[PDB]
Amino acid sequence: FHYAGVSAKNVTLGVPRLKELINISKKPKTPSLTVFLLGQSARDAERAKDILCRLEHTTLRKVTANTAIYYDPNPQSTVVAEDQEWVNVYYEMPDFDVARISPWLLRVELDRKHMTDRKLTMEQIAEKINAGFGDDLNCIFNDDNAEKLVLRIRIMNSDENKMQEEEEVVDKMDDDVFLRCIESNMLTDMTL
Amino acid sequence: IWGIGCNP
Amino acid sequence: EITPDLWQEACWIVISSYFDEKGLVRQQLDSFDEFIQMSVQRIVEDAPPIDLQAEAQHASGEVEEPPRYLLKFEQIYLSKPTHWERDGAPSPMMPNEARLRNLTYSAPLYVDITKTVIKEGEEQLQTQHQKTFIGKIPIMLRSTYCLLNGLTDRDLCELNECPLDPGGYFIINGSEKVLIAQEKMATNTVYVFAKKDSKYAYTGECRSCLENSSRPTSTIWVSMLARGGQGAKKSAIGQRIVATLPYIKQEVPIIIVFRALGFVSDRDILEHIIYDFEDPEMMEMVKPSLDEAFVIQEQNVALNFIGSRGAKPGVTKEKRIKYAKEVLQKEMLPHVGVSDFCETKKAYFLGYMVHRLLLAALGRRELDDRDHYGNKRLDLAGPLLAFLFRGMFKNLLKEVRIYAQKFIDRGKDFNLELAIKTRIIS
Amino acid sequence: GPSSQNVTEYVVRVPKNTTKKYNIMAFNAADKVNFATWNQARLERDLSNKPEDQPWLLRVNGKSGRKFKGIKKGGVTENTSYYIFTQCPDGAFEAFPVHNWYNFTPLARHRTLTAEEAEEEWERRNKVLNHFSIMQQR
Amino acid sequence: VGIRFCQECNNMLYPKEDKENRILLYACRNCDYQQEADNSCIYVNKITHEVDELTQIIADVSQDPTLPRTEDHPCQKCGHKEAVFFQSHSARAEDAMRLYYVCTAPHCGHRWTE
Amino acid sequence: AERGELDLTGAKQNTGVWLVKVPKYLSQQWAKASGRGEVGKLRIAKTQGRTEVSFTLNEDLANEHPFVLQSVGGQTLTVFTESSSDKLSLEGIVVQRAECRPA
Amino acid sequence: ESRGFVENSYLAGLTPTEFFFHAMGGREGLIDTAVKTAETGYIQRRLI
Amino acid sequence: RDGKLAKPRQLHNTLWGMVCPAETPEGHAVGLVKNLALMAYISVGSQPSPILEFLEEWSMENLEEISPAAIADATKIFVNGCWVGIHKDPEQLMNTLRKLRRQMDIIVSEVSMIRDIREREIRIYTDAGRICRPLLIVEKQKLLLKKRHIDQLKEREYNNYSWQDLVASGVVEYIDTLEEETVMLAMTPDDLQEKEVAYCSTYTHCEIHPSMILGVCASIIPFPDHNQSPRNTYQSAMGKQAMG
Amino acid sequence: LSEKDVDPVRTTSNDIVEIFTVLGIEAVRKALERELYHVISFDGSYVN
Ligand SMILES: [Zn+2]
Ligand SMILES: [Zn+2]
Repeated sequence: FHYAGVSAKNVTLGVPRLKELINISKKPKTPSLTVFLLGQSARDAERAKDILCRLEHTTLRKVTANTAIYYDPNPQSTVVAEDQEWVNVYYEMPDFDVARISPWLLRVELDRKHMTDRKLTMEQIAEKINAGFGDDLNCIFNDDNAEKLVLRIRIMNSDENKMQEEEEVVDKMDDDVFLRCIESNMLTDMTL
Repeated sequence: IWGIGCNP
Repeated sequence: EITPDLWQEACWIVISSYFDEKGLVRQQLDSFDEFIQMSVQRIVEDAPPIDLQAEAQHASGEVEEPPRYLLKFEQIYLSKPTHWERDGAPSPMMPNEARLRNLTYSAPLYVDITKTVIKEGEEQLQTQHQKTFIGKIPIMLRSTYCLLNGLTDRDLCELNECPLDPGGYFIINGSEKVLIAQEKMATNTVYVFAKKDSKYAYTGECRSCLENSSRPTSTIWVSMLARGGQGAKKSAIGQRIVATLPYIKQEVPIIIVFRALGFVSDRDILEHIIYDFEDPEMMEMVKPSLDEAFVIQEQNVALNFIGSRGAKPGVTKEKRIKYAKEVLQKEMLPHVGVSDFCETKKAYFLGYMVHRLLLAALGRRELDDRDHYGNKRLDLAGPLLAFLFRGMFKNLLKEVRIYAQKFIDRGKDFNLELAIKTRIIS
Repeated sequence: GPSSQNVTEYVVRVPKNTTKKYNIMAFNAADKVNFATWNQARLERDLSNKPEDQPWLLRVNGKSGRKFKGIKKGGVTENTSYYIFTQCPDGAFEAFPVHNWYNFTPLARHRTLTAEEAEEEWERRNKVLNHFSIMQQR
Repeated sequence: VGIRFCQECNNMLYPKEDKENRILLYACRNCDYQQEADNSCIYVNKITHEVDELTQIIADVSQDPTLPRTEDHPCQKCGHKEAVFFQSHSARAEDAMRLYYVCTAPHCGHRWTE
Repeated sequence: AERGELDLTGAKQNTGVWLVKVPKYLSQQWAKASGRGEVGKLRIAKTQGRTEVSFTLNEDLANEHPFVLQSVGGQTLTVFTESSSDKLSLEGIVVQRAECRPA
Repeated sequence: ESRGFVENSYLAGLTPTEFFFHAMGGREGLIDTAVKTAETGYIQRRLI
Repeated sequence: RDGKLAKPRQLHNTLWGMVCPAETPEGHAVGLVKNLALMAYISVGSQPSPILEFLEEWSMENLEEISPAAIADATKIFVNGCWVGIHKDPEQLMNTLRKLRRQMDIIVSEVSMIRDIREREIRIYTDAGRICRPLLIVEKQKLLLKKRHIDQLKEREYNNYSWQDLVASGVVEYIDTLEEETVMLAMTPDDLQEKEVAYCSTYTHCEIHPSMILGVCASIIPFPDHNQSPRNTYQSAMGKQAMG
Repeated sequence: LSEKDVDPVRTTSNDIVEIFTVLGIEAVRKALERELYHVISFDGSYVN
C-alpha cells in the first residue's frame, strides 16, 4: 500500500518482494509480465488491443450470459419458442442428424457485450467447442444480427442411436448428468 | 495518517 | 425542562455520579463477587452425586453385597478471610499482615455433605456432615467477602490500608496478583468465515457451551466444500456441505446428520434447512448434498455411519449406533439441548447453521468479522476462577472416590473427612 | 337469520381425575394423513433397545399400511398448560389437561437398503452410473 | 426450474427421459412414483446472476433508525414523502452503487430503484 | 380387536375439538379445588362478519379472559387417550386453536 | 468525514470521530514497525 | 505474539468507546493487549429464564409448523444462542422489551437485545462477557435527561439520588457492541440533535461525553486531540512509568 | 514471447524462475539484479 498508481497493476515491493527474490519462491505473490510490441501495433491502439485480446485468457464462462438445459424430444418440436426459426433453418438441410439427435439440449446464451469486447465470433466459439470436443457435441449458432446469441449443444448422435457403441446397451452417466458435466467443463476449461 | 500515497 | 448550552456542567455531573457509585475496578470486583456465590454453588450442585458400591466378586453372597454409598454436596459457605496459626486458633487476617508475613489472603470453604447408605436391607441411612471444610479460596481485595469491604476511610487507615487503593487483586504468597481479562470468541453464536487456502469455500462455526456448566466449548463446523477440485462427478455435483461434528474423526455429510436426528424424508430436512421453499437458488445449492447422502435413508443407518467414523470404533454394530446417539445428544450442539427430545431443536439449529452458510455462499449475507468485538467476550476473574474450581472440584470428587472405593472394598467403613484433600483446591 | 347474531355460552367442567389420560397427536400437514383408510392401527412402545420414558411406534393397517414414530415434546410446559374442549350432550364444555404431546412422522413402506450394502455403496461415493438403476438392483 | 418432492415418501424426485413416448418424467428413486414433467426445463444457470435485489429487500427495513432517508423521492402507491434509501448491502453484487428505496409509513413497503 | 388396537370411532364420527393455551395462574386456580365441577364460563359472541371469544372467571374462584384464535390449516392435530384398561381411543380432531391472554 | 478524512489541523484539534480514525492510522503504522523488525532481521541473517 | 499478521492487532471500529484507542503496549504486543475505556463496563451475567418466560407470554410460538415461511414471521427470537421460537410482530416486541428494561422487571440493565431488521433476527444476549457502555437516550430529537435529573444529581449527597436512579428512570442505558451496531448516536446533544441541515433525524442515543473513549493513562494527556496518534500511545506507556 | 507482434528482445517477466527456465542462468543473473535494484531504489535509496 501507498505504492504510486502509475498503472492499474499491483506489484509486490519492499520486504515481501525482497523475500520472494531472495528465497527464489516458485510462486510469486504477483507474477507479472511486461510485453513490448514489435511493429506498428505499438503505435496504434487498435492493434495493441488485438494483441491484448490474443494474450488474455478467455473462458466460455466469461462470455456466457446464462446456461439452461431443456429436454427437447424432437428438433422440430422446438420447446424453446425462439429457436423454432433458426433450428428450422439448420434442419432445412439437416447435418449430422442421420445417426440420431440428442433428446437433451444445452441452450447456452452468450452476452453480446462480452463477445464484442473480446471480439469473439459465434463461428469461432462454435468451431472451438465442436472441434475440441469432437463430433459428439453438435452446436447450432445464431446469427449475430439476432437479438439473442444462442448456442444449442447436443450430445453425440451416434452415441444417442447406440449403433456406433454396440457393446452393452447401458446408459453411462445417463445423459443429463453427462450434459451437466460437459457444461461445467465448458464453463471453466474452454480456453477460447 | 496523511493519505493514500503517503503514510497511514 | 431542557439543558441547552449548559451541557458542559450536566455531562460532568452525570459522569461524576457514575464514578461515585462505581469506580474504576468494578469489573474485577463484580465478576469475582458473582463468581463466588453463584459459581461455587452451581458447580457443587452440577457435579454428579457420588455413587459407590462394593465389588460383587470380592464378597460371596448378596445380603450385603451392594452397600450403596451416595454422597451429595448440599450447600456452600464462606467465612471471612482467616489465618490459622501454629497453635491452631483461627484469627482474622488483615490484608496488610498477609503482605508483610508473605501469607495468602484466602477464606475457608465449607460444603454440607449428605451421605446416604443403602445396605440392600432397604434401610437407607442419611447422615449429614455440616460445614465440611473442602478448601480455601483466595479473596479479591475490597470485594464483598474481603474484610476491607464496607469500611470507611478512617477504618481503612486504622488497618493500614489506603482509602484510595482500588482493590481488585488477590494477595497470594504475599504478592498482589491481578487477573487479566482474557479475550475469547463468543459462544453459542453461528459465525460464517471464509478460508482462502482451505478445501472448504465457507465454514460456519458454533462454539456451543451449556451455560459454561461443563465442557468449556463444544465446537461444531458446517462447511461447504470448494468446487475448485475437478472431477467428472465432482464437476457435475458442485459444492457439497459437510459437518465436522465433535468427537468424530472425519467429515460427515450434513444430510446424514439430519437423518441421524430422526428426519429421514428429504422434504423435512429441507424444511429445516430452507425456510422458504419457493426460492430456487438455495434449493439448487442444497441438491448436491442430498445426492451425496442418497445412500443412507434410515436413522439407524445414519447413526451407524456416524459411529463408524467415531474416534474410537465400536466392535458391535448396535454399540456403534448407541455411541453415536449418545454422542449427538451430549457433544453436538450442547447449548440447544443435552437430553431427551431436544433432537427437534438440534435439527432446527443445525438447519439454521446450514441456511446461514447457504446465505453466505449466495452472497445474501456478509461473512462475519472475527475482530468485531460483538463477536468477542472477555473472561474476567469470575469465569476464570469458575473454570479452575470446576477442574479442582472434579479432581477432589475423584480422590474422594478412590479413598472411598478402597475402604468400601474392605467393607470396614468410609469417612468423608479423611477422603477430602484440601490440598487439591487450595 | 339467527346465525348472523347468535351468542353461545356454555358451562366449563374440569373433573379432578379421569380414567384415561389425554395426549396430543400431531401430524405434519405435508404428510397428508387420512383416517378413511385407517381400518386398523397398532400403537405400542418401541423395542429399539433390542417403558414409560420411551417413544411410541404406530403401525396403521398392520405392516401393509404406513408406520409412524411419535416422540414426546422435549420442552416441558412449566409455564403453560393445554386443554381440549369436547362437545357433550349436556351442552357444557369439558377441559382435560394434556398429559403429553407427540409428533408422529411417517416411514415409507419402500425397500430399505441393508446397512452392509449401504456401506459398500458409500465406499463408491463417485457413483458415475445412475443411482436409480442401483436401487432397482437392490 | 424448481425442485419438487415425491407424494408418497416426500423424497426428492429426479428427472428421467421416457424412452418410449419421449416425455420428460420425474421419478422417485426410493419408490415407483412417477409424474410427468410440465415445465420441460430442468437446469437453468445464470452466470451473470443478474437478480433484482428488490425481491431480497424486506419492507421492515423502513424501521431502521441507522438508515438515511430523503423526502425528495415520493412513493408511487401512496405518494409518501419519506423514503429510506440504501445500497446493495450484499456480497458478490458485482459493482453496484445504485440506491434502492423503501417507502416509510406503515405497511406500504413499496420498493423502487432509480 | 386386540390390545394394541386404536379405537378410531372418534375419527369416524369426525368429532371436532378445540385446543387452548391457558396460563399457569388460571390452571392453578382450577387445580386448587379441581373437584367442585365448575371453574368458569366460556362466552362466545358472533356478529355479522366477526366473532369474539371470552372466558369469565368464577367469582368463588377469583377469591375477563379474551381468547385469540390461531389458524389450524398448517398442521393437523388429533386427540387420543390411553385408557387405564389399556384400550387406546381417539377422541376427535382439532378444528380450532386458541390462546388465553391476561387482561 | 464518514470514511476518515480529517479536515482539522493538529493546531485546530481533531473532532472525536477524526480522533478515532487518526488513532486507527497511527495504530497501523506502529503495527507495521513492530512486524517489520523480525522479518528484516531474519533476511539479514540469511544474507550474511 | 509471534504471529506477524497485521490483522488481529489493528484498532477495529467496534473498539469505539469500549477500549482505549491510544493505550496499547508497543513491541510484540501492539494491539493485542488493550485497556478498557473509562466508562466501559463488562457484563457479569444473568439467568436467561425470566426473559424466556416473558417471551413465551408475549408470543414467540416454539415448535411451530414451518411458520418462518420466507420469514413471514418477522424475526426469530434468539437468546444466548438457542433459537427459542419466532414472533409475527418484531417491533412491538422490541419496544416492549425496552420498556421492561426501563422498569427493570425482567431485563437488568446489562441484558442486550439486538434486532437485525434485514435478516430478521433478534438476539437478546445475556452471557457474562459483553463489554458495554452507558449512553444517554434520545426520544424524537430530545434527550431524556432533563434539568430535574441534573439538579437532583447535583445535590447527590443528602438527596439519595445516584447513577442507579438515573438508569432506573430510563434516562441512560447500557449498550454493547452488538447494540452499538443498531443504534444512531450523537456525539453532542446541542450540535447534533438540534434541527439544522438534517443529517439524521432518527438519533436514538447520545454520547455522555466523547472524552470517555480514552482509558486511564490516556485520560491524563492534556489536549490529546492536538497530538499525533502514536504520541498518545507513547505517553500512555510512559505515564505507567512516572514516579509519584 | 513467441506470439506475433510481440517483441522477442525486450519482453521480460518479473518471475526469476520463469526467466531461468526460458532464457538461462545469465539472463537470471541480470533479471535478479534488475529486480533487486528496483525494490531497493523504489524508495530512492541507493546501494552501490
Ligand atoms: Zn418416493
Ligand atoms: Zn408508499
